[PDB]
Amino acid sequence: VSLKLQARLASSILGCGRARVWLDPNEAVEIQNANSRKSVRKLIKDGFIIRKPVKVHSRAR
Amino acid sequence: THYSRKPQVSSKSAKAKVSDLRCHYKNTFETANVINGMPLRKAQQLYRQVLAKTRCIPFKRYNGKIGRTAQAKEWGQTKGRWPRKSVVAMMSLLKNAEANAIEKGLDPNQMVIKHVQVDQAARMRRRTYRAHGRITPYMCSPCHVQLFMSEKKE
Amino acid sequence: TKGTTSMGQRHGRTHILCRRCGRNSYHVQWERCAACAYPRASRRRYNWSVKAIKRRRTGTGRCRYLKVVNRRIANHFK
Amino acid sequence: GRFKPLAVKKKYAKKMNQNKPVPYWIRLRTGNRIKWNEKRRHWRRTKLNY
Amino acid sequence: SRRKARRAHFQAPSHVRRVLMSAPLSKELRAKYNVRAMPVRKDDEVIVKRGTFKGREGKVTACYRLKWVILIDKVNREKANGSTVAVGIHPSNVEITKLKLTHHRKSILERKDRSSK
RNA sequence: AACGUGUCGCGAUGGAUGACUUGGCUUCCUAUUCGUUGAAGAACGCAGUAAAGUGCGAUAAGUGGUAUCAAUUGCAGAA
RNA sequence: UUAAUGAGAUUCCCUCUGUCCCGAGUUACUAUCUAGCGAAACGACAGUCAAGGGAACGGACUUGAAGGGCUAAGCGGGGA
RNA sequence: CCCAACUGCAGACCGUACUCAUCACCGCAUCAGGUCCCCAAGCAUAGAAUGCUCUGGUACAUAGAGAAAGGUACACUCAG
RNA sequence: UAGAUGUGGCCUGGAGGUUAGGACGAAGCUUAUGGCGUGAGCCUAAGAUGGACCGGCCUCUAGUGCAGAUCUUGGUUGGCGUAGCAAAGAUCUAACGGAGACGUUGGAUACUGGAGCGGGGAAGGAUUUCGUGCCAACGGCACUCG
RNA sequence: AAGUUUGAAAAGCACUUUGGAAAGAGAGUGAAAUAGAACCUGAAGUCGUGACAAAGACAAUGGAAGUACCUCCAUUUCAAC
Ligand SMILES: [Mg+2]
Ligand SMILES: [Mg+2]
Ligand SMILES: [Mg+2]
Ligand SMILES: [Mg+2]
Ligand SMILES: [Mg+2]
Ligand SMILES: [Mg+2]
Ligand SMILES: [Mg+2]
Ligand SMILES: [Mg+2]
Ligand SMILES: [Mg+2]
Ligand SMILES: [Mg+2]
Ligand SMILES: [Mg+2]
Ligand SMILES: [Mg+2]
Ligand SMILES: [Mg+2]
Ligand SMILES: [Mg+2]
Ligand SMILES: [Mg+2]
Ligand SMILES: [Mg+2]
Ligand SMILES: [Mg+2]
Ligand SMILES: [Mg+2]
Repeated sequence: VSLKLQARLASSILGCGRARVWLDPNEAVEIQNANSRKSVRKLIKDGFIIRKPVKVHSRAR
Repeated sequence: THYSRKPQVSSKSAKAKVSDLRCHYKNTFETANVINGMPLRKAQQLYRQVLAKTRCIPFKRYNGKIGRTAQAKEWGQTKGRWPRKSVVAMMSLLKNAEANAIEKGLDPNQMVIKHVQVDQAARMRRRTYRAHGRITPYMCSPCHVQLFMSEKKE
Repeated sequence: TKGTTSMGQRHGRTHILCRRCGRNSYHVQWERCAACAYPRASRRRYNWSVKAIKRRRTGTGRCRYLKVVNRRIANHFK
Repeated sequence: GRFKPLAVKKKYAKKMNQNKPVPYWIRLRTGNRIKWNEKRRHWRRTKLNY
Repeated sequence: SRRKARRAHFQAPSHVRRVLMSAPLSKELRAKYNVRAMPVRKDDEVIVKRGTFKGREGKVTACYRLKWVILIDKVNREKANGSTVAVGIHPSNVEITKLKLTHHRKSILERKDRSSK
């Protein structure tokens, strides 16, 4: 039910860091069934765990 | 050994306890004595309104510089509080003694809270830390709560 | 100052483990055990602490060969 | 942190094993006097320094 | 002394704890062999002479020889969950009625009997 | 009234006391005094299940010899 | 005796101001009330006054005068 | 004779997790203290100043309801 | 008062004697249990106490009587649910989990601001790592978390 | 520091059900659970609730002397001195 593990290592698979991995909230039993960084790499390939775009720090000013 | 007072009729009575009730003896004291002649339904009705903070627990004997409030005039006082942890901890000890009234065959809508009794337990210890390196105690002071019930024949 | 602040400057080690005494009194810089004088052949032993002599006498440990040889010499052999 | 002699390593390993509870087949023994381990170290409370 | 006897008793090795656990032979098994009492052996039929289970005959199931008791096969006791357990009667409260043979028991039994005869 | 008293009964905490005492202490006595053939000490180990301790040392909770008889025992296992 | 230097000591002047005349308003954070948590220093007993006497500036004695009880926030007079 | 280049086999010991601090170390403690080194973005700007941001990290340091007095501030103004 | 002395005088532990109790309830312990001694104290009763030792008397013996030593040790208590938990980052929400302020995920607003609540090491610590549980007491609030 | 010295025996509370589980109430064991493992006895201190004189605070305590009412405490009379 807690997605700390699946979120810790998906940030270590996407190689981005937290507040960049988007764990899909509409399904957790999908994510919770991962419990491994290969079962998470499969999840990343699917919809469930995208990495959200980083940010837009403007520079046109 | 059990139970300071016997209900003077054992089948027309329920009984319930806690032993390490995990919160303050002093908050649990008046939380308990406030319902000590009330019907069981008028006692839960009290506690369930102490939690909504529409009636208070009149602190007697352990009031000692608690604030004044309007909700304590019915109790004939000026002081009183709304101890959440000690009230939710006797919502449970009462609904236990309900389950002891059904178990014997007694309408709980006839149960009167005869003889609540709160006292002090073994007073757990966890030091705290003063200025100048003085290691002072920080006692927890748990409590035992007893109460039995009875019926009132029509 | 000279209290909780100076306690922060506690980085080094004066003493490490004594290979002979098995306790933590082997002064590093000048390499000698502060409790058994290792590498001195004789262990340090001072009558002004008989209580510490008693913590360090025979029988306070395993006493392997003696619990055996004291049995052989008390049974007419050696 | 990363440098410990092997001998100093052999002595903390002998302490990581001594820090296990009394197994619950000991307290049903006939006449033991053991209920707790009463030599359990906690790494924060007390330090070994060896 | 008081202090050294209650220590040589409770601190007695296992082979000592078996002659300190001897039980008297029955009224008609002593003069059968002309001795006074024997150490209780596993599978030696007996009869309790004292206690809540007195006058209850049974076959010694074991000699639980550190509790200082022997276990009789018909002397059982019930736990709370139905499972039946075995109470331990101190051998001196028992009276042997049967023996178990051995070329080391009907040899020492007449070592004790050669004292009489 | 409530609180505060106060006496009584019953409880709680507390762990005194008594009873017990495989410990201490003291006194006396009968014999023989470790190690380079590696001691004392400490270190790490070893149990089917063992953290400490006791015992032991990779023959490890003991192997051998004799001498004793049927247990060990928390419960496995095992002539 | 001295230029420079000075968290050195000192005096004046200028500026500047709530330092003040003379204070006032606002703000967090607290105090206050609550839920949870929870100490301690200290503790003979205590604990209204005036006057008297007294180890000579009394909480208890003497003689008067007040004092129903229990209370929350303060304060700092006393409890040598 | 001697060496290289080409092959062939082998390359042993110990360390290696984690930490390095407003929770891991010292301070009696998950203590506003102390504690060495490396890596070091954008803009304003003389700029490792200070202000704010991207990366990374973090919003379990008790929380709530309010206008007392009094208090504390990396908080203010205040006529003459 | 200091002091001295006496007591067929009081009491505790133990010894030598004697007399004697005790599972039909000993020591102990409780007291609106009386009585009786001027008193120290003793004896009784009654315990919805206790469970196995022990009283009287004559001698002996001593680690023999406690309110007070900033006594010692243990325990409790008042103050007291009081001071406080006020330096350092403001959590807000959904739906989800859960036995339930808690956690997780999403979104939101932030804070650290590259001399950092960053990533790596030494010194030091040595399992604190990790996962899965767990939630008794420890994390000065709480916790489903640590 | 620390005798877990429960009991003779772990016979160490099966099981029912209230609780999310603890714990509770029941049962049940045993001579005692009012011996439930933080367990022989269980004191003082302090606390709790029940009762009361239900008294009555205007420091507590105490002294003497009464009285009120209440006390399975003693004694005596209970056709009599
Ligand atoms: Mg050196
Ligand atoms: Mg040398
Ligand atoms: Mg020497
Ligand atoms: Mg004692
Ligand atoms: Mg010699
Ligand atoms: Mg060797
Ligand atoms: Mg060992
Ligand atoms: Mg004092
Ligand atoms: Mg007032
Ligand atoms: Mg006041
Ligand atoms: Mg710090
Ligand atoms: Mg230290
Ligand atoms: Mg960011
Ligand atoms: Mg002005
Ligand atoms: Mg003595
Ligand atoms: Mg003395
Ligand atoms: Mg005393
Ligand atoms: Mg005193």
